Amino acid sequence: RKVCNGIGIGEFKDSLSINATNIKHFKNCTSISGDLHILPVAFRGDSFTHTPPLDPQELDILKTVKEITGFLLIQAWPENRTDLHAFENLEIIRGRTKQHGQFSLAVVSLNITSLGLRSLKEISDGDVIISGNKNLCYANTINWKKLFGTSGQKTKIISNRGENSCKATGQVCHALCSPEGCWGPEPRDCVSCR
Amino acid sequence: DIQMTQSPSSLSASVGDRVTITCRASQDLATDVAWYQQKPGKAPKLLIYSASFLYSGVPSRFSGSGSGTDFTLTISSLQPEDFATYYCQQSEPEPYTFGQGTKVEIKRTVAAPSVFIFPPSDEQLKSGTASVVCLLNNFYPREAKVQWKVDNALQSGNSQESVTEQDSKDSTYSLSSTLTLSKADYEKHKVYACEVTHQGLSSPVTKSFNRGE
Amino acid sequence: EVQLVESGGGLVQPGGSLRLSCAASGFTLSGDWIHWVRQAPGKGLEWLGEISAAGGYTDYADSVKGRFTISADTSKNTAYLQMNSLRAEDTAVYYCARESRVSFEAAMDYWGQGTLVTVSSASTKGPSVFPLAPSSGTAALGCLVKDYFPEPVTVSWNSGALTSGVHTFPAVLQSSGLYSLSSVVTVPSSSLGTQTYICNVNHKPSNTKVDKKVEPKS
Ligand SMILES: *[C@@H]1O[C@H](CO[C@H]2O[C@@H](C)[C@@H](O)[C@@H](O)[C@@H]2O)[C@@H](O)[C@H](O[C@@H]2O[C@H](CO)[C@@H](O)[C@H](O)[C@H]2NC(C)=O)[C@H]1NC(C)=O
Ligand SMILES: *[C@@H]1O[C@H](CO)[C@@H](O[C@@H]2O[C@H](CO)[C@@H](O)[C@H](O)[C@H]2NC(C)=O)[C@H](O)[C@H]1NC(C)=O
Ligand SMILES: *[C@@H]1O[C@H](CO)[C@@H](O[C@@H]2O[C@H](CO)[C@@H](O)[C@H](O)[C@H]2NC(C)=O)[C@H](O)[C@H]1NC(C)=O
Repeated sequence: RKVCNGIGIGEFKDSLSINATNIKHFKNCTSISGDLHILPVAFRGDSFTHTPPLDPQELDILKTVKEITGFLLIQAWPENRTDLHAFENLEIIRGRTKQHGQFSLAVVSLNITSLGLRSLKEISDGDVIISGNKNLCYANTINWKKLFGTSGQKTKIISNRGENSCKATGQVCHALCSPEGCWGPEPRDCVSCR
Repeated sequence: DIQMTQSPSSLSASVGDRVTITCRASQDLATDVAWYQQKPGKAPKLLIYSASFLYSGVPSRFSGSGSGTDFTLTISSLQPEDFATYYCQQSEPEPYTFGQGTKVEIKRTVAAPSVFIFPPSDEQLKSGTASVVCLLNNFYPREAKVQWKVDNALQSGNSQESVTEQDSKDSTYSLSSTLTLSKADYEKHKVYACEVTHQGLSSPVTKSFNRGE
Repeated sequence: EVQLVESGGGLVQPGGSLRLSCAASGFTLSGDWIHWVRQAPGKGLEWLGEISAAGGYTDYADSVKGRFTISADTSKNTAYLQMNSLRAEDTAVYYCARESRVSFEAAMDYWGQGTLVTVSSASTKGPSVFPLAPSSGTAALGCLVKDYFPEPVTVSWNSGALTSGVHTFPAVLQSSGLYSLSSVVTVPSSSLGTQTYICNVNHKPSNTKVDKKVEPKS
């Protein structure tokens, strides 16, 4: 059990994103007190702040994170990666702080085919925006209302892979899943089993 | 099936040489034999049909002969671009058996390799592995000895070679040798040397670098 | 003007199935006979079967009868090879070819570039791409394309604008069971400060393209 500051606080003050220099400070963290931003600048590197490009393999550091008290923003991801592998153990996003005061989960313009947030059981407050992920299927299968803790939280799933195209390519929940939907095509991705 | 047996299995001939390749059918095919040329990484190209008929656009140096069971493809004057595997085909009826092929390689004058060495990139090093690459560029004949020395110690079991197919214009080869070490092993030694022995070299040539310099 | 293009090759697990396609242009499949022929790495050619898209008549080699079948969509001007129950030994480049009408016989006058089907109980893995930095008259530089599976990868330089002096080596299987190769090029030393060099790597089996700028080390 280890609590660490999120982006914008402490060691991460004035950081734009999880990046090559700061990612070591998340080692062994089980709870983020604050928000996580993952932006294109992370992977490109940044001359001004003397930040080398982030080796995507370093994202595995995040696998110990079970809780984010604020928001999770992902607007860049290894195109190589079919899902949000680093967040496979994330159980709760509280949304005590929200992006623009509105969003607790924002997954934007990635190359992923599934979210893969297999451990996620609660988003306590804030809206969910899943937008512009042209290869992304499965997101509409989740019963978002049940993850939500605050009346009036919204989920909007816009401009990802067409529903018809996901059906045509077989990118739907495994036969073994209950009607609660799934985070990807495998039996381990089912919210619950039949 | 009808069997199609080609000879020779391979041949090395000089530019301007006459080349004859033979294909023997297990039964009488009359003149129902086609011949193809296949360059490496490319699809076969039709040269001859009905044993002796030149397909449109094929150079006149190619000719075919025979009927019954014995068939021949002749290249009257070999050109450097004729480096290929050549196949006969029983063209009637199904299942259209192809011969096993004859590999034709070009013989030419000796040419020494130009040798280059490349240290591992810093990007690879942060990943925990070091590849060191030695290049032998544009040489003949194919046979070469390429040895890695690390602080003067001869390496064994930790390198692989790859050789290009013969160049269709000047008939030379190029060769890469890649030495693989762990980052830890790479960082505990200083001098990295590739030593090349070849007919075109009066004595072996060494290219080397010092790690970090 | 006549062209055939095969697609669909890649990794298949033993016991799995795959359909290859053969897109024709410059002639119609309807009215002609099309053949499928395969070639295992470093081996000879093996006829698999034929189809007349018009009428749908097919014939097959005894070796694949019951497992491999051929079809065609005349509206798409495309032929298909359906391969069931694949085994390691079915690993090969698969070609489609048009039967010529120069004569009665099955001379095959136009062939596609071929598509490589790898049957293996292994995982698809895209390449790591590292620079082989120049300057260590003429400078040599390159890209190391390492740790991918299955074959093949293609490499071009500056999107195909650089071809002179390029050698892309045959891949070699490493002890890890993953492929590796280098692509190298020689250029004038004087061009290193004024000409950008980028290697373009295409690994079709994993639908991965990678571009790498190769520059002198400082
Ligand atoms: C995604 O691709 C990278 C390599 O691709 C890059 O090569 C770099 C050296 C740069 O030139 C990049 O611009 C280029 O795109 C793979 O490294 C990675 O695969 C991972 O590699 C690790 C080391 O080989 C290995 O430990 C991991 O197991 C492996 N991932 C997996 C699970 O296969 C690719 N990432 C993937 C496939 O998720
Ligand atoms: C990447 O993270 C590092 C921290 O590891 C950031 O570096 C800090 O930047 C701010 C603003 O310039 C300074 O106040 C700190 O002193 C820096 N700390 C260190 C240790 O260097 C960097 O800004 C981040 N870069 C991006 C683009 O996110
Ligand atoms: C971006 O994501 C797509 C979708 O997953 C990747 O394309 C797939 O690659 C796999 C091999 O790993 C193929 O079997 C699929 O057929 C491809 N999907 C389709 C239908 O296009 C693509 O490789 C990703 N980009 C990068 C750079 O890795």
